[PDB]
Amino acid sequence: RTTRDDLINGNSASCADVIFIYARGSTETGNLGTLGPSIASNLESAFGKDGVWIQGVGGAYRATGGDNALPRGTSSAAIREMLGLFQQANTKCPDATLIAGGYSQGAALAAASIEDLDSAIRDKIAGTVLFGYTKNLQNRGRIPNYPADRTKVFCNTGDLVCTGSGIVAAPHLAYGPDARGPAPEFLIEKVRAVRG
Repeated sequence: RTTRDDLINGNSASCADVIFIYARGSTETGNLGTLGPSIASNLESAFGKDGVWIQGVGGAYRATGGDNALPRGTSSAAIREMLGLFQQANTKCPDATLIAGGYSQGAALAAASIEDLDSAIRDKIAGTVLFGYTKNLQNRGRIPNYPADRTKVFCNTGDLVCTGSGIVAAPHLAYGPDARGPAPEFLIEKVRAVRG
């Protein structure tokens, strides 16, 4: 299922304990793309269907490859969309622990949104996973204003976007195994570290 809108569709009276907001890569389908569904099913295994809400970033985020060249690695409209989802999560479910992730342009989008987010909401993001992080070199493997211990970057050797280039090479498309194992493992561990 490449489209998940659990947060938007979800009943505030029955909020999940964990809300995962994910941004897909450039040109990917639905609002989850290729890696999101794998992370989602593993999160559901750990917390149960009603325990976690999967929300892809859709709406104004068109994941247009051309936008990788913009100052922040994505458009302003896209950042506004993801910021709005974090804000919707915060108001719709005040007590939920948040977790985030992004692939490619979605990773830049995730870093940009997190950097601009109000500190009170940003503190709620227990962990963030970034695959093929387009701003890896520029940001020194960090998300501005967000702790290193809550960040996990998956950058393959030979994935040029991780070393400052905009070229798409084979290793950029080899994150499947990470999304199936270490990425959700990291997210689960970080959520459990704060929620017990």
